[PDB]
This record gives sequence, structure tokens and C-alpha cells, in this order.
Amino acid sequence: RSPGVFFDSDKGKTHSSGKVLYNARIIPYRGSWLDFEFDPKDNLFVRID
Amino acid sequence: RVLDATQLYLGEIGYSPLLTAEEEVYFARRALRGDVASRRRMIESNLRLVVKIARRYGNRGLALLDLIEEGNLGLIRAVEKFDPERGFRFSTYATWWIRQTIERAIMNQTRTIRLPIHIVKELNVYLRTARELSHKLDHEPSAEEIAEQLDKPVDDVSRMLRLNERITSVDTPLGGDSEKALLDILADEKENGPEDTTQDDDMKQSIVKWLFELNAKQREVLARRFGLLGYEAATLEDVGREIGLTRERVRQIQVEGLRRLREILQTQGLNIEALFL
Amino acid sequence: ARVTVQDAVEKIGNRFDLVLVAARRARQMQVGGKDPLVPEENDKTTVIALREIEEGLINNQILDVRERQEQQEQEAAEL
Amino acid sequence: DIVLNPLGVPSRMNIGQILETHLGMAAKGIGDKINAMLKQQQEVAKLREF
Amino acid sequence: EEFDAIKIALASPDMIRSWSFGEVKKPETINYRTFKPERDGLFCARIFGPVKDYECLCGKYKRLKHRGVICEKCGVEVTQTKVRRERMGHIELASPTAHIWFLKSLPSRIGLLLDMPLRDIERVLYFESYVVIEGGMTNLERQQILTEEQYLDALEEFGDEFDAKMGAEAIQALLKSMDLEQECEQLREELNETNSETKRKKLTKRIKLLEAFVQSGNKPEWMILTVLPVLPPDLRPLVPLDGGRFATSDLNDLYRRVINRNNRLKRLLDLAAPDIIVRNEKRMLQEAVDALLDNGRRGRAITGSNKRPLKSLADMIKGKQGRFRQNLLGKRVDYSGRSVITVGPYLRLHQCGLPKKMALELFKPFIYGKLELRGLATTIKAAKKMVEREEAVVWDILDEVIREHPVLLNRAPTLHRLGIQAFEPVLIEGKAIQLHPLVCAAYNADFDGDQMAVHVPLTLEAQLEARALMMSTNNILSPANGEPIIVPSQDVVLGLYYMTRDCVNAKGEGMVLTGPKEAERLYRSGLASLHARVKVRITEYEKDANGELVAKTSLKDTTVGRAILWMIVPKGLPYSIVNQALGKKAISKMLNTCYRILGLKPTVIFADQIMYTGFAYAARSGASVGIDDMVIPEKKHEIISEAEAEVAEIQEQFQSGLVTAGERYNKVIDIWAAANDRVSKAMMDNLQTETVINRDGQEEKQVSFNSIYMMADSGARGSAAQIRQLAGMRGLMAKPDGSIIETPITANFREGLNVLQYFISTHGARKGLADTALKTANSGYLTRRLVDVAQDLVVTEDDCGTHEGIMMTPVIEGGDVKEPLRDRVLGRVTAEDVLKPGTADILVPRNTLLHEQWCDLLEENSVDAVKVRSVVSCDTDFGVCAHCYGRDLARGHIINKGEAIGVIAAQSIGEPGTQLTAAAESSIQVKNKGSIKLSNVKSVVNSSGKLVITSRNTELKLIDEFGRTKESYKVPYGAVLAKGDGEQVAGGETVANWDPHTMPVITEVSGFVRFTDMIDGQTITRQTDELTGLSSLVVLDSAERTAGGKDLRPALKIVDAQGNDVLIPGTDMPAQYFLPGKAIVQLEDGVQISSGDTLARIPQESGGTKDITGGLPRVADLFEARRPKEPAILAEISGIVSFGKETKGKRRLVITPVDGSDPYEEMIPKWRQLNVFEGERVERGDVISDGPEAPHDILRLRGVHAVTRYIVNEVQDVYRLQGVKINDKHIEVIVRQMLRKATIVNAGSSDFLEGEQVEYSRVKIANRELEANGKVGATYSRDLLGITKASLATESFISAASFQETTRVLTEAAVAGKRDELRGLKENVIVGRLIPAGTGYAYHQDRMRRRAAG
Amino acid sequence: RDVHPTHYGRVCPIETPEGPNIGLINSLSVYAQTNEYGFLETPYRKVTDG
Amino acid sequence: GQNMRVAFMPWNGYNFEDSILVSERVVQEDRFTTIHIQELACVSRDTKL
Amino acid sequence: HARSTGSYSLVTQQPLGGKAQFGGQRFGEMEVWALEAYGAAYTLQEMLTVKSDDVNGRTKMYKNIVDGNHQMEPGMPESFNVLLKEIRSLGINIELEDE
DNA sequence: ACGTATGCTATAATGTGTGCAGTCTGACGCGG
Ligand SMILES: [Mg+2]
Ligand SMILES: [Zn+2]
Repeated sequence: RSPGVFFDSDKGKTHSSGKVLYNARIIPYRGSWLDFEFDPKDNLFVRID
Repeated sequence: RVLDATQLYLGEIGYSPLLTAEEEVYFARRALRGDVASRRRMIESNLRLVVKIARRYGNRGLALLDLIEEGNLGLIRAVEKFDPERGFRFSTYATWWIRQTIERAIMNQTRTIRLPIHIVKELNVYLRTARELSHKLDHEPSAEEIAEQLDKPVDDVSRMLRLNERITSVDTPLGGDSEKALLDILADEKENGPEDTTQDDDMKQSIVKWLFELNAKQREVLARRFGLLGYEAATLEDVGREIGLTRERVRQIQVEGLRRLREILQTQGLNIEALFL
Repeated sequence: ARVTVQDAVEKIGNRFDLVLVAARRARQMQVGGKDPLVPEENDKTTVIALREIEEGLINNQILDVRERQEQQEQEAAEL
Repeated sequence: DIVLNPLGVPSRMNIGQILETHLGMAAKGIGDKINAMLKQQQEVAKLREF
Repeated sequence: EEFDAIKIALASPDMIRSWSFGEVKKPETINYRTFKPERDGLFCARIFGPVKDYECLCGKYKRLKHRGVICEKCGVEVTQTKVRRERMGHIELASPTAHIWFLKSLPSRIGLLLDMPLRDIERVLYFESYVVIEGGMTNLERQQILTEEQYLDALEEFGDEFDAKMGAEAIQALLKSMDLEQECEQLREELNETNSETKRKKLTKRIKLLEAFVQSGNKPEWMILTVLPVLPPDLRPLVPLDGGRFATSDLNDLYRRVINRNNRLKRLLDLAAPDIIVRNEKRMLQEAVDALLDNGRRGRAITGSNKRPLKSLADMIKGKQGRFRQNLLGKRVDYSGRSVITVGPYLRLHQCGLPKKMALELFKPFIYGKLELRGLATTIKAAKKMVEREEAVVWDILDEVIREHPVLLNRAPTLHRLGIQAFEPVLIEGKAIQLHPLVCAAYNADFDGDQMAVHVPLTLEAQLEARALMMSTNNILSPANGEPIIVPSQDVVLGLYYMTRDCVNAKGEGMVLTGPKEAERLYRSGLASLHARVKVRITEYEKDANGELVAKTSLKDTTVGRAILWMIVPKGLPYSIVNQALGKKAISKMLNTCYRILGLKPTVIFADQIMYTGFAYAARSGASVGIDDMVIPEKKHEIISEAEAEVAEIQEQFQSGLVTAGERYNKVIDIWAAANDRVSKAMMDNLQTETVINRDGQEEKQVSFNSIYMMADSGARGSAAQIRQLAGMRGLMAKPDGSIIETPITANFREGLNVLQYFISTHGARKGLADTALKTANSGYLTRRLVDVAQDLVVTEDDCGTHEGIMMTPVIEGGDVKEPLRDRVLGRVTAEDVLKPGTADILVPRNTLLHEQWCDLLEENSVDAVKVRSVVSCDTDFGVCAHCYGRDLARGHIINKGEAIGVIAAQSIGEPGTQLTAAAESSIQVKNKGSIKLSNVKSVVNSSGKLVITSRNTELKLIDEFGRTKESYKVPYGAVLAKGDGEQVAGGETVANWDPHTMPVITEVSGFVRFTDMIDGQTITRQTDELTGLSSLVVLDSAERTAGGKDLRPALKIVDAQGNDVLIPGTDMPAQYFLPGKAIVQLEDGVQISSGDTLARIPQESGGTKDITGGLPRVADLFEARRPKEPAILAEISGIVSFGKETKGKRRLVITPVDGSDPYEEMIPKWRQLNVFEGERVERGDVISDGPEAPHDILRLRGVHAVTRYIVNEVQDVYRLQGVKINDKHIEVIVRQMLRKATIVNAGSSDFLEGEQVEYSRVKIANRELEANGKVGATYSRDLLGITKASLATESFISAASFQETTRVLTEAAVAGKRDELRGLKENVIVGRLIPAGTGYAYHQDRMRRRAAG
Repeated sequence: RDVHPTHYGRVCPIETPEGPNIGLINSLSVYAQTNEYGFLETPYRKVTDG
Repeated sequence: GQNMRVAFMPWNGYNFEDSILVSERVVQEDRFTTIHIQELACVSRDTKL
Repeated sequence: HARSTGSYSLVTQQPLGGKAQFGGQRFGEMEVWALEAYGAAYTLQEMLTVKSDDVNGRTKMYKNIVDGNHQMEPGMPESFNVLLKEIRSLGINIELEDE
């Protein structure tokens, strides 16, 4: 997987909601990971590593 | 909260005295004369110093938690024998102890096959001499090239390199792919399979019939000597203990039993056939 | 006998108790050195035991009677 | 030289082998004609035209 | 060495000391130069024993002269090295340490017993907070955690009167103080008060643990280890390599971590060091102990040299790679060889080629044996050399022993029992094994480079077993289906096909022969073709009333080839069977016929002869694969060129803006789909009867002798499906996403693909072969899952003495009867005197085998439904009876007692799935005349004048003249019927019609449409067009829906002209149809409607070929009993329905039975529609809601024979879709095992009481003594169990740990102190004893009478 | 594992073991070459004004 | 590999499931006969003895 | 490949694996269930003990075959005797309770 | 005497971190 940025979405993490939760992820060549992700209530979260 | 044994201890040292020059002397003077609480403090205080010393002695043999424990034992022996009357600081004196106690405990619990300090100490100088040579030879030094710079024995260098030879665990995968380890390959030495077990059983049973098929006074001083039928393997002179009580007649009767048995192997179809074996 | 073992299963019934009866008889000829009832015709114990069962000479009742008949001869004789 | 099974073909659907066979035969047919003229020791112009 | 049981209990510190022969106090393995144990080290000989057989270390006492002498200097005994893996050790832990398996292996166990959480205990262990052991001053109560601050507060204020400590020391004291006697009574009292579900569950589990703990004799203190056992050094080896290197197991390394830290703690307790350091040392010690027992569990597994984790103890007992599965159930085996297999077309069925040099090494001890007998060898090393030299006369002895000696041939993978078959080895010079072509089917062995393992049966019993059970001749039919697996294929079928198949005149037409020998005479003479119509004299034999065979001579008009085949045909079968052109499907009946008539012998001969003549005549034919054989139809370029312009037409309409992209996408697929079937049929119409050019006088029409067609028509290789790709059109390919390409592949393999056509072919090709590798593991794992639960089932009794059975009914669906009352009830013992229609004379008795001939009389009498003696209806405790099972389908007559079915069943089910890896149903046309008979149907007439159906599961029957069901269909919801209920229809009439790519929502009432909870943006969306502006509304579901309109249900409410609701006829329900997600709506708000109009259309995309990849997970879920996410509701007890109270649409139901006074309430969703409409006569388990049925819901209400009928239908539906043939009895086996445990409801004579869930057989044995003694009955209610769970439930813990969850099984079994007395197979295969089944059944029961006799 | 339409000209659709390491391992295309940054690239004939 | 005159047809089941029937004349020309260079080693070690 | 009797494993005490090391073919659990289905009980017990671990069995059986007496003489595989001590090393009382 | 083991040094130094992060369906177990 090529370093840089990448936008994905588990088309239904919780098929309970069945909501397409969109997420972004910064992939470096060396360094820590930087992810941004929504949730059932569309609250933006960040999860380093 | 915190459930890492590492961070828990590292927390408890982070809340411990950080002593001044005259503080060290006040506690230490009472510590030698046994204040109990004093010996506890100086120690509690300088656990932080043990951690920074184990930070440089890590990733070499044992874990960081194993260096701190044995590094703490160096600080304690430093407290058991410090000189407060001397104007020189404690942090200086304790460092010599904590660096020593760590190195020593690594030399023991690093290798599976226990290597005493003598063989090890020397090994290091052979290896550290290899550094010098490697940089200027640009070629990893041979057993000879190390022997020519120290002017020391060839077998010494070689035998010390044999003890450096490291291990592969039996349960280690093969080809970087969980398929089969070494135990699912490595044979058992001790027990040879039925074919070798029945070899000796059949070979010995035939021998028992051969002794009963030979003369009764010829297999009485032959099997009792070699320890075939008897209980102890005696010699020509020792067969005199039984009933023979002879040295010349025992040697003539031993060989007479073997001569008639050599004709028994030429007629069965062995002799030169079973000579290769 | 060599290909078929159905003719042997016809006589006893249980495919499993057939192997046990045939084995026990095969062992008597293999160890005791007992005589085969059917012409052996260069076949191993395996086949011969099946032949005797197939034609109807060997049975659970037959072999148990014959056992204690050799063993009762020994009883009367000893004491 | 070898006798292959024709049933290892329909189910497989690898008709390339049959075309390999046909062309190989044609190719050999041409070698067999050239082999014959070289054995017969004919001519440079006759081989050239063919 | 001969025992009865195996026990598991908790290791007491005192107990561990009993096994240990010393205390390892040093990490020292060996000395560096002197390769010998160190002083009280990990390889110490003073603790674990001596090195060699009878030799001390220093060398003072040697061999047996000093039998059991203990040396002075080194202090080492002189016994065998035997003891180095038997003798254990121990370590005296300075401070007590907790067991990870009684802390982390959930349930907590140590925490479950204390009534204490995990966090609380762990923070005590890692020294974060103290815990109270016992407060004298009631100020602090027990098991109350105090932070480091809160401990100090109680110390100066209260102190002393409160005893609280920290670390594993504390929790041990807590376990040592707690009273199992008192806290058991306390919990029982709290249970009498007001009991719920969760409260009673928790209490009962704890209660039983407490009683179990007292009766197991275990003490809760042993959860904490004061003593730590050491594994014998030979079991954690330090052995030297040939290369001068050494190697050690990771246990030795993990042991050195434990001993070092433990000894360092002894040192720090000597120094009285400050507690902060002692804390780290205790945390470390625990880390090391927990890493030794189970490394990867509590935290990071301690990684070692090659950055990999150290293999711990638990790991060698854990899962695949553990001792069970890898080094105990699975073994490499002697008298074994494997090699490339090749064909053996010369062999008979009972024969197989075995290389000489293979059989040489294999039969090594049998050569040495026969050699000493002849007197050629005096001893064995003499015989060894005789063999080595490979001298001439040794081959002749080897050749002697092998005769009349069977060998086992295995092929991987071993799916079903037939994966091994025995033969009589035939020595062949060559390193290749030669296998019999007909049994290739059982192994699935392709000669494309397959290898087969050989095994020599040593014991005479094994020679008899191999010849009796495992011989290829005794194994014909599959156990799965009563059908022959030994059946020609490939060349053999083609050869017979060529022979029988006929042709016009030819050489010597209409000639006249004495016999089938004159036909061989004339063909091989060159004066007749195998395809000549001829009159011949044949004598066909037919059997009499008794065994006597009658002969009958007759003239037959057949071909020269058919005549020659009659020669192979045994006399007893009719001639009409070979009078047709023989194919694979026809040939499979020949062998079956031959078997059911003559017997075994005749078939084996017949089988071989069929094979021989098949190969020979196949090779005589010269059948080939030319490229002119791949005939393309005349007019392919005519079909495509104009089917392209068809698609080009819509393409221009789309860009204009009328036909939408989605409609075009479906519309273009239909054009290509028609063109594809157009080319396919034009191809075979020009290829099947290509031979239209004959002779005789002028012309005649005839079957085509095109090589490819013959090879497909005969059923030899390929089919009409494959030929399509060859000569016709490749067809439409599929994207890796799942969507189908609009443009398919026009070319075929003859014409050549272009560059993309291949690129497109790839997508489908790689994903099809990806599911060959990956999806096989789910199907192979199913085989494993099924087996473990069905291990114990063996035929035990002869007659269970029960007159119960499941009532099987003829399976009819799709128009053609899927499984008739004949096929479905064959080999099933009648459980009920079932006679003929006229109930006045008995036709069939009770306990009787239903044979095919007896089944023929079922056809004459036309049986309606039969109560078959089933497996689940069996009363035999621990197994089943031969009557309940019926015939062994593999054999062909009633099953032997002792035969182990459960395993045979599991194999039969998993075998096909593992080897096994155009829905335009627009309209039903009825074919025979009949009266239309609908059932479970509620329709309503529409504006048009058409009977529209408003019920989901509507079935359509076809009733004949006398009044019996011939054809059967599934009419779906909102389908339009041509004729209603009871009306006559003619043959070839469309009785029903509907749109397949849509699921309409149809009304029952007329009036106007109202929008309720259809807010734009929250629940639905809107999209308009142009000039006028027709807008469509699309209903969003919880996936495309915001949090605003989540509890809003969108529905199209019906109203009248005034604006009020319209009641649905004969109910108080205002009309309201709830629309589901992605529902497309064309009518907007304020539109007039009649009854029968479509309100919305729900899209029904189903373009995924289910195949076997996407239908086995459905089988799994069924067996594993996983409730669906929309279960259908059923009525509990019979009586009067009475609708009750409601909660924002959530419906309740206050059902008040006629006899039962106490009401029963159950809740129902809003969006879900029911089937019944209130105030009704409901019975036990009527269908209330529609959708997937929950397996637990079925047995709970409608009993055993309802859930068994469900699983059997449901499972088979998936396998029938794939053409997998399995007898229902095999599924019924697993079903039975899934009904093993049962919850008790009512107190009994034994201390059963409520909440306990015991096995069904044990509780029924108690009921046996109860009806004899009186006392109190133990009433019950059978529960259903999933496979994975049913395996772990068996009282055998050995069988459970051997399966999975091995870490948990053992811990639960240790705490219970359970003793396994061994009943299962896994149990006795492990210990390497006689299997309590099959051959061993006769032996194991002869030991059971040793126990019975006193 | 599935063949992706990017593979065109870059990676071969028919070159990969049929074993569990099926779709991951892949041979490079004939005229395929590495992009100066890392991605793949395939030759293409430019069309100038038709 | 090597090309050769091949003929597609069954032969008494010696080409059953893709099984191959090769002439002795192929074996006579030794044309599919292969070469296998195998490397074996002998190590003189220094044992404790 | 072919094998009658040869090398034996280090702890499992069953034969090694492959013609590389001269090891017998593996008879896995799937191979085992096949014989369970047949009913052939000795053929399996023979392949669990004398042909694999059973140290008494393998050598004893060898001697019986050369004598001609192909007689079943089981004892109990070492790999199980290992599993007993392995569970005892994990602090669990696992003893063989007799008749 | 030989091999192994135990012992001390005095500039000052006083709180670690390290390393793979497209597995996945299914099933419980503690809080909230
Ligand atoms: Mg294959
Ligand atoms: Zn000694």
C-alpha cells in the first residue's frame, strides 16, 4: 500500500445501523499512522496508530 | 488506569527522594551505623539512577525489567559499602556497582549452556579484537587472523569461538512458514527401531543355543568370562574364581571353544560373509 | 473366498463377528498348527479360515464346543 | 510418439493444444518435403522456389 | 496399564510434590565442555534420573550388576533413561503465584468463585490496591478494595482490627477463608425471594460450582500455586546437532525466567529490601509463571531470539498444532509408502499394481520370517543382508508372502470411508502404483500426477478386516446414497456408446445371425459395421418365482454392437437393457440392476468386463478432437451482427433521455441472453442431427457422428454447457464486483478470443479458482464439526422396542417429483402398519425392511404418507437400533449392530460440499389437465378482473381424475392467476403470471393513498425530470437513514374520498402497508386506487450464482443453530387468540387458553406483518409471522418430529440445488445429536431441581426407576444445541478438549473433578485401545460383562 | 487477489500459483515497466490529430 | 521440452484420466531422458573426543 | 518412498516425516475416521500403536511378524503418556483411574 | 595447584516507550 492518504469506508461496520461509515488514513513511509473515522452519530474521531 | 508491571514500578520510583550532596552524607553516615530507615531511603532514592543505567544495557540479553532488578542489587551492595566521610559524591560510586552487577548477571542468564566468567571474559577480548581487525582488514577476521594479532594459541581462539556458537530452538518453524519444526524432523538417538532391537534379541538367542550346542566345559569358561551367561565380564586369570581355578587350562579351553565356533560360522554360511560386518 | 467374502457373511451374519471367528481359527492354524478342513491349495490362513466358514464348518458355537472338549480331556486326565 | 486422451480436451476447453498439433504437423509436413529434396540432393533453385 | 477411567482434578501444592523427585534451584542446563547435567539444574540427573540405560554420571555404577544403586559422589541413581521423561521436578515459590487458566480462561473461575470481578483481582495482583480479607471491626467488610490512600486511612484510625493485604498472597487467603458450605445456603435462600432470569442463572451456576467444588474435593487455594511443577528434561530437550550446534525447547528458556526471578526474590527477602522493589519482583515472577503456563494470553507473549514468541506449555495441548490433533489422533505410520499413481486398465477390481522395490521395503519383517522357516536365514541380520543384495531367490520369497495379502490404498484428502480401499497387490517393475479405473471415482483420483499412500495390514485380523470390510469388491455403493460409485466414465462409457449406437444401412444391413458370436465374426471379418440394424437370435434369461432362472429364446432387431455387448451381460437380466444406446447414466443402472438381481460376484465380473470392452472398443473407434469437429452453426454472424444493432438502438435512446441506465442495463442483458441461447440451440440443432445425409434409397435423418458430440452425448466428458464455449458463443462474463458485463463475449475457442475477451475471461476465472482454495476450508471444517458431534452414535440394540417414527411425505416441488415416497422411504423400517387405500386388509407389517421390490407395491397402491421408524424417534440409550436406522445403503440390506453410523453420516454430508467447491420464472404453465387447488392462499379480485394473491407462501397443486397431487409450484406474492380456486384448466395453459425482477406491495382495499412518516430527507428521497415532471420516491432504510427518522416507520395509508381510513374487510385494522428499505414508489400523495393496484415495487436483485460457495454457510448456520435476524413467531399452547395492548406500534398479544386460566403475553415488532388476524382458533405452533424459521422455536413448540422435518428439508433443499444425493437418515443422525441435552422443569426424586441441563438419556434412565418405584417424576423439555456446542457438552471431556476450546474444556473439567469412563471413539483412539465400535464392538461388550459379573 | 482492470498492460491476468498464495503473487507484463515514483506504467501509441 | 508426432485417441484405457501412452521409440532416442547433477559433501569435524 | 521400520521422533516417539528423513506416511484424523466408518478397529489400533508410538508394541509386533504370528499386542502410545505429564506440568491432577 | 566464584573501583551521572497497525464471523462477559 503506497504511502500518503487513503479514503475508505466499511459499507456497514454495524449492519445494525447499516450506515456506510467513511474513514481516512494517512500512511507514511516511516512514522505513526493517522486515521479519521465517523461513527453511528457522525462524530469525527481520530485514532493515532 | 495502569496494568503494565513496567509502568507501575516506574511510577513508584517517580515519587521517591532526589538527594542533595549533604543529604546523601547525612543519611549515609547513619546508614553505615544502621538507622534501618536510612538504608531504605538512599536505596528508594537512587532507583531512578538504576533505570537510566539499564537503558544503555538493554536489547542485548535479558529484558529491561530483569536488568532493573539485578541493577537494584548493585545499588544495595553500594549502600552496604559507601564512604560518607569522603567528600566525593554517591551517584559516582554507585554507578561503578550498577554497571558491574548488570554485566555479571547477563553473563550467566543470557546463555542456556551455563558459561562461567573465565571463559566469557576472554571470549569478549577475542571478539573486541575482531572489531579492530574487521575495520582495517575490511574482512571479518579468521580464527588465525585473531591468533596472529594477540599472539595466542590457535585452538584456544577456535574453542572459545565454539562456545559462542548459538542455538536454534527445537520448536522453530522451517522456511519462515508454520509447516514443521525441527522436532518433527530430528531423530531419537537412544532408541533404535525394532529392526535394531530384534537384531540383538535374535543374535543373543542364537548365541545361547550355540553355547548349549557346544561342549558343556567349553561354554562354562567362555560365556562366564566375556559375561555372556555369567553376571560380570571376567578375564583369563579371573575365571579361576568359578571352578576352573586355572590360568593355562582356562586359556586353552577358551580358544578351543572359539576354534570349534569359527567352523560353526564357516558351515552356516558366514565366516568371511559376516567378516565385512 | 479370495475375491468374495459375501458367501462367508451369508453364513454368520455380522461382518464384524465374521472377522473375529475367522481370526481365532486363523490363529489356531498359525500357532497350534491345526489342520485345515478345506484343501489349502497354497492359500494363507486368512483365506482358508474364510473357506471353512463359507462352506459351513466354522461357527461361534462350533469352536467353543471344540475348545472345552480338548480342555476337559486335560481335566479328567490331570487329577 | 505419444497417444493422448481426447477427453482431456472438451471439459478442459484448451483447444490451443489441438491447434499446436495441427500447425506442428503442417510445419513438419514442410520439413518432410525439404528433408526429401535434401536427401534427393536436388538443387539450390528448386529449394529456393519452394 | 489396563484401566477404566481418566480423572482431572486441581493440582494441590502438596500433590505437585508427590510427582516431583527434587527441586530445581538453578537455571544451569549443562556444563559447557563436559556435556553433562549441572548441580540441581534443569537437566539434573539427581532429580530426573541418569543419562544412558543404567549409567551414573561420574561413572561408578554401570549396567544391571548395580540394579538400583544410588551413587555417593554425584548422587545419581542407576535406572533406565525411561525415567528422564517420567520423573518430574518442582520449584518452591518464595511468594504464591496465580494460575492464568483460573483467572483469564473465562469464566474468571477464581473471580467467579469469590463473587469478585477481574479488574479488582488483577489490581490486587499487580499491587495497585489492597483488598480486605476479614474486618474484625465491621467498619471494613470483605472483598472491599482500598487504594494506597485508603489503606493508610484505616491503619491509624481503625487498624489491626482489619486484615487486608496485597498481591497473589491476599487472594489466596481470601480463597482459604471463604466457606463453601455457608455461602451455598446463603445463595439458595436469596433464590426463593423474587427470582428473574439473570439473577437465577448467576445463582444456580455459582451454587453448582460451590457444590461441585466440595464434591470434587478440590480446595479453592490450589488456584494459587505455592509449588510449580517442572516438566521432565527429555520432554523439553537440550540435544546436540550433528553440526556441533545444540538445540533447546522454548520451555527450558521459559523455565530459566521463572527460576532466576524466584531465586532473586529469595535473595531480596534475605536482604529485607524495600517493598517497592519486592513488588516489581513479585509482578515479574507472576509474568514469568503466567508466560510459562500460557505465553500469549495475559499480555505480550515473551518473544525470544528470532523475534518470535516462546512456545509455552498450554501451546503443546492447544488446537491443531497441539498433542491431540497432531501427535495422537494423527500419526505417521510404519509399513507405509506413497508414490505417483498411474492407470491399471489390465487389473480386475480387486487388484492394484504395487512396485517391487516398494513392497520389498514394506514387507521387510515378513521376508525375514518366511526366510527362517525355509532355513535360508539362520538369523535376522543374515536375512537383512540377503534382502540388501537383492538376490534373485529373495524376490520369489517376497512374491510368496504378498499373495493372498491385501494392502490399503489411501488418497488425500480422506473425505469419506471409501477414501481408503483394500486390494490384492500385484508386483510391477517400476516406481509407479497402478490403480483400478472404476474405483477412481471414490478417491476422486485423477491420473494427472496424483500420489496414493500404501499401508500394509500387519495382524491377521487386519488382513481379514482389509479383505472383509475394506476390500474394493465389498465396497460398491456409497453410504451417502444407495447408489453405485463404482461406475465407468471417460473412455469406457464412450466405447460402449460407440458399440451400441446405430447408423443407417452401412455394411450388411438387415442381415440375420445365429448368435452374438456371429456378430463378432462378421464385424472383425470386415463384412458388417457395429452400427448395422440386424435381426439376431438371443436367449435372454429371466428369474422365476423362486431362485430358479428361466431361459427364453427370441429374435431381437438390434445392432451388431448391441449383440456383442450381450456376451458380457450375465444370464439373468433382460436383453431390453442393452437394446438401447448405452450411456454413463444407462450403464449405472446396468450394474445396479445386476446387483439387486444376481448379487455381488456377478457384478464384480460384469463391472470388469464392461470396463475392458469399454476401453477396447473406445480405442478401436479412433474417436478424436479435430478442429472441423467444433462445428459453428451456419448463421452466427447473422445472429450477432443484428443482435448488436439491437443494442446500438437502445444506446441511442438512452442519450436521448427515456430508458434509464438501470432499465437499459437489464434490457441489454435480455437481448444478449436471447442471442446466446439462440446460438447455443442453433449449434446443437446443426450438431445433434448434423447427419441428415444418408443412403438406403435416397435420404434419412440420424444422430451425428461428430467426434465432440459423441463424447458429450454419451456422457463421457463435457456437456452441452461446455460445447457452447467451443463452437457457439462464450456467453456473458461476470465482473469481480458481482455485476455482469453489458457486452458479453461473442467469440468461442475455435474462432479465438481478442485481447480483452481474454482479459474479461480472467475476472471470472481467477475468482472461480480462488473459491476452490479458500472456500474449501469452510466445507472441510464442516466435515470436522459434524464428525465430532456424531462420533458416539453406534448401532447398539437390535430393536429399541418403540412404535414411534417421523411421518415422511412425498417431496414434490418444481412440477417434477424431487424425491418420491419410494426413494424417500426406501430402506426405512415401517413404524406403523401401513396398508393400501382400502383400510380392511393389512398390506405391510410393523418391524420390516422396505426393499425395492416391496417399494414397487407402494407404487401399485399409490401410498399417500408413511410413518418411517427414524433415528430421532429411537429410545435406545447411548446409540440406536438397527430397525431405527434401516438398511446400510453401502451394503444393500439391514445394518449390522456395532457399525459406527455417526461418523459415516458426518462423512456423507461433508464429502459433497467439500468436493462440490437463468431465474426467469415469469409464469407457471400447467401441463396435464386438472382442477386448480390452492392452499395457504388469501387472494382478492382487482379492477382488471384478475385473482391477485396477497399471501406469501402460496402453493399451487395439480389434481388428477381420482384426486391425487401430480404437479406442484410456488406462486409468489402479488402474482396474477388465470383461474381461481376449483376451476378446471387445460394442458399447456398459463395458470399464473408475474414480474420476476420486482416484489410488489398490493392493497386489499380501494380509495386514496395517504403519506404517513414519509418526510423528505429523513425517511425518503425525491428526483424529478422535465417539461411536466414525473417524480419517483425511494424509501431509505437504516443504512441510508439519519438518526432523526429511525423510529419513524414509512407506510402508504389507505383513505376514502372524505379523508378517513378504510377498514380491511372483517378486521379492526385501518388499511396501512409498511414499505421496507430501497422500496421504489411511483404513485405520489393524493392518488386514487382500486383493490389490487401496486403501491410500491421492492427491487429483487439476485444475480449471484449461489453454487456451493454461497449456500454451505447456510447449511453451517442451520446445523450450528444460529437464530436469524428476523425469526417468525409461533403460538406456544393451543386455545383462543385475544389481541391485547400496544406500544408505539409494538404489538403485544394477551392469549387466554380455553383450559389454561393464566394469560400469556409476547411482544411483536411494528414493520413485521403477521399471517393470522386476531380472535382465532390457533393450535400449538401455528405460523403467525412470515420469514426464516428459528430452529429453537420449532422444537420448543411443535416437538421433535417438527424440528427434524425442518432441518432435513432445509438442508437437503441446498444440496438438491447442487444435485448432491444424501439420504435423510444421515442428517437425522446429526439432528439427533443436536437434541442431546435438555433443560429440566420440575423437582424429581433425584436432586435434579430447576436450571440444571442434563443429557436426555441420563434423565430418562432415572424415569425408568421412577415409574417402577413411584417417587417424584422428573419432567423435562428438550433443548436444541449447535454442533460446536453439542461436541463440548458430552460428559467425555477428552472428546471435548480433542475438539477445540481446549484451554477452557480442561479448566472446567479440573474444577468439577470429572472422571471420563470412555464411551466415544476419539477417547479410545487417543489411548490407542480397541474402538468400542465396528470390529471392536464384540470385544468391548465382552469386557462390559466382566464388570456386570460382580 | 481478483484481477483488477488496472492490471491491463501492467500485470498478467493469467500468471499466479493456484495455491492459497494465489492472487497475491504475480508476474510483471511483457512490456510493463516501473513508474519513476513506484507505480506501474504501460506503453501506448499516441494518436495525434487522428 | 521436445515436440513429437502425437495422436489423440483412447487406447485400452492407458490414457484414462489424462494418462499418457508414450512409444518406446521416444525412450530409444533417449530424447526425454534428463540429467541430474547431485552434490554431496563429507565433513571432518572436531568432536569433544 | 517405502518404509517398514526406521527412525523415530524425539518426544512424540512416532516415526519422522518424508522420504527426505525416511518417515512413514501420516495417517491423520480424517484418515482415521475412514477406518472408524468401515468398522475396522484393529487396522486403526494397529496404526495408532505398533506402527506409530507404542514402544513395546512396535518392536514386539516386529518380532511376532518374523515368527509368522501377526498378533495384536497393544500397550498405549507414548504421545499420550506425554500428554498426561504435560497437563500435570500445567498444575492439573490428571491420573489414570483404574477399573 | 587448578578451576570456578566472589569482589571492588570514589568526576558526575537519579522516570521507559519502539515498531505492525486489509481477518473475520460469532460468542460471551463486565460495566454503564
Ligand atoms: Mg490431481
Ligand atoms: Zn556416580
